[PDB]
Amino acid sequence: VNQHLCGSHLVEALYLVCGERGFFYVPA
Amino acid sequence: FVNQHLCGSHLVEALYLVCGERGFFYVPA
Amino acid sequence: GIVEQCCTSICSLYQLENYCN
Amino acid sequence: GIVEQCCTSICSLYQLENYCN
Repeated sequence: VNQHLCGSHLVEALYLVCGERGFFYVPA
Repeated sequence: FVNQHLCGSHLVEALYLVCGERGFFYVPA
Repeated sequence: GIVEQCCTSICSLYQLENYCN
Repeated sequence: GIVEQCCTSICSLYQLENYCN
């Protein structure tokens, strides 16, 4: 139910939704 | 201004993506 | 339901994912 | 960044997606 995507859950969400584009992740 | 709302085909298509192998059930009203 | 949540309002990823299966 | 938008705050699908490529 948590709205917030934090930490390794964020990288996982991007894995999912970016598919064959892939992505750039940086925490800063 | 840019729209964040998912409606119609856009919502079906989000479902399609996020649900991947799990599938989904959908009913447009 | 999802229209009220994701179309009328703005929904987060896990609210969307909750409508899967 | 993705952390201000989706973790601290709540992002929409399209906001999350905007971080792809």
